[PDB]
Amino acid sequence: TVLPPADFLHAWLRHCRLRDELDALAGDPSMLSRNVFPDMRLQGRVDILT
Amino acid sequence: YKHKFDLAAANIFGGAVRVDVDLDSMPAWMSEKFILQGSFSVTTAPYAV
Repeated sequence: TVLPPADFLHAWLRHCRLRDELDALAGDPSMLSRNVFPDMRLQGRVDILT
Repeated sequence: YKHKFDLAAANIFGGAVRVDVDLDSMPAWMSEKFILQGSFSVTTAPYAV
């Protein structure tokens, strides 16, 4: 909404390399926050004895 | 009525006190320290049969 059509092509070319550069500087490690599960429970043998 | 008070007091509570209150007369479970043993471990469920 600002630049003339000639400048917007140069802005778009640098923008398209920008999007793929944020692709590179994100990574895809995963598989550590997806394989954890809600597995918590309590157990024990507690009693009052004489 | 003082004469009746003397003989009635000597008739009801005349001898020694009847309530013995002594540990051997009490039940045998009155000499322990209430042992507490165990755990409330909170672990995960196993992931293999």
